[PDB]
Amino acid sequence: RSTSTPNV
Amino acid sequence: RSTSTPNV
Amino acid sequence: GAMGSMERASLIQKAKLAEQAERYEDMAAFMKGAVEKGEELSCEERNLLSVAYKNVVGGQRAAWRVLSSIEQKSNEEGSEEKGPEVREYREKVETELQGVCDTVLGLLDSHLIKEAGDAESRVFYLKMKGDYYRYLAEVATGDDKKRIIDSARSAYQEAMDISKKEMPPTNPIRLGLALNFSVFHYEIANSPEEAISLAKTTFDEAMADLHTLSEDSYKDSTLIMQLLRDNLTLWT
Amino acid sequence: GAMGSMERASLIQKAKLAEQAERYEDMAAFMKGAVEKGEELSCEERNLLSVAYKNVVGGQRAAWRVLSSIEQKSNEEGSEEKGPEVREYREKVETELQGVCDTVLGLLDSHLIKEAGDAESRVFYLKMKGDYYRYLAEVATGDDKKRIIDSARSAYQEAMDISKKEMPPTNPIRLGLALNFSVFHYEIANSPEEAISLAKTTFDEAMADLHTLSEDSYKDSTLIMQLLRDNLTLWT
Ligand SMILES: *SCCNC(=O)C1CCN(C(=O)C(C)(C)Oc2ccc(Cl)cc2)CC1
Ligand SMILES: *SCCNC(=O)C1CCN(C(=O)C(C)(C)Oc2ccc(Cl)cc2)CC1
Ligand SMILES: [Cl-]
Ligand SMILES: [Cl-]
Ligand SMILES: [Mg+2]
Ligand SMILES: [Mg+2]
Ligand SMILES: [Mg+2]
Ligand SMILES: [Mg+2]
Ligand SMILES: [Mg+2]
Ligand SMILES: [Mg+2]
Repeated sequence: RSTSTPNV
Repeated sequence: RSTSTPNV
Repeated sequence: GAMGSMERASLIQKAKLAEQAERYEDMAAFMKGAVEKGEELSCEERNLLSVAYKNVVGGQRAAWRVLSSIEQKSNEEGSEEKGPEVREYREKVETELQGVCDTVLGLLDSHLIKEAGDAESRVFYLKMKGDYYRYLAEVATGDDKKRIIDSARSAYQEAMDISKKEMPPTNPIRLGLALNFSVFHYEIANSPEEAISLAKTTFDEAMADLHTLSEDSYKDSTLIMQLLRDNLTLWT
Repeated sequence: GAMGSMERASLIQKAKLAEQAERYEDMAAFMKGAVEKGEELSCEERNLLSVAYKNVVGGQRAAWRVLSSIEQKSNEEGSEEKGPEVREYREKVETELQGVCDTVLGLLDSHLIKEAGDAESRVFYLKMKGDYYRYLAEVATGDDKKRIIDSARSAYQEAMDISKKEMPPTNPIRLGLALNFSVFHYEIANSPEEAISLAKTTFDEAMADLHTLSEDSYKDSTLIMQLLRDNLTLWT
């Protein structure tokens, strides 16, 4: 699965 | 901290 | 509702405590309460709202994926009929996930987006709107899926247009938006070539603007650029 | 309540799905529903009940520890008054933790323990009773703490007496009971020498009975023995 923006 | 019984 | 009696500042303080305690459902409830006070959110407060709901929905997404895979295997050729329980429980988790997404979208519509005039705030919220429609799309089927996909696309596109006019190509919100929109194209919209093109153009335009950044800004921008590169490697 | 309309077998099936999905609050609710059907639990079902509540209370304990440490630091000499929020939120988490412990103890009292006649079942439940009183003791203060500590001690002691009469020294339930009672002595009852003695005697009596075990039984017994040894190393 593609990686999306991580949390802080 | 002391170790207690772990879950399965 | 339940947070109406608590001071805004106390809600924010408790959100930060909940984050330290890894109590993300509490964190989300505190931040919902803070949003419902009706004042605009600061950068730090927007981050707290995002962290809280991302962790809640992230656990739900992970659980839904596990259950959907079990369900798909239950429905194969030469699998034993195990009854309605897997579907029921997958539906239960799905409905909770949809409820969280609907809650976030409701906060954005009432009235975070409309009161956000600065590019940094408006883009942040439009990105979030695209993200939560994307999470709804992950569990949607059929024609319902079509309208939800269009809603995600429309939010991301508005955010893209603003970000290109008003932010430098290294701005981390702009970069994370482009990263997430590229994920939308690849994973949701069945547009892998659009995903690849967006990721490449975003990466290259950021690379060219890194020379303008301080060390701390450079660290944030390059971290997201690495995620663009990671996806490009996965996709090509 | 909410699980009264669902078949026992469906509750058990969904508990197993919830475990795979790491949805431990759901798992606990399903297993509570199964217990409330009124039938005794099998070994596998006892394990599901334990896994569910151990993970729920474990997250609460971890959160409570984080918040208690922040609170203690807030209350030191030359610390800034930050208001009532840390205490309030620590109290909120504490109250939820106490509620989970009270729920488990209620299931054990109504009527799991009284209907458990075999040693393996009765010891399992008495150990659990000691454990959940121990978790209450971790957050208790004063004279309330004294009575809760006594309740934990009494449950563990009854379980010890049965286990010594009715189970071999390598039985994993007997071993885990002794491990947990040793933790009680060290961490709760301020009896480190009792803790050390119990852990040593338990380890040595198990070591002497390992020759009777199959490979699979040997793996389980030696795993708990290693935890006894780990604690002995920490304590000496
Ligand atoms: S000013 C708005 C609030 N701040 C942020 O969202 C930033 C928080 C920390 N951070 C990141 O963790 C990384 C580098 C992964 O980038 C992003 C995170 C979240 C978003 Cl929405 C966009 C980028 C920097 C952003
Ligand atoms: S027959 C009662 C149900 N089964 C168990 O409790 C066993 C489950 C798996 N397991 C373990 O994970 C280890 C080896 C850690 O030991 C124990 C776990 C839990 C307890 Cl209550 C006691 C030992 C074996 C026990
Ligand atoms: Cl269900
Ligand atoms: Cl609170
Ligand atoms: Mg006020
Ligand atoms: Mg068959
Ligand atoms: Mg559905
Ligand atoms: Mg029935
Ligand atoms: Mg000062
Ligand atoms: Mg209290």
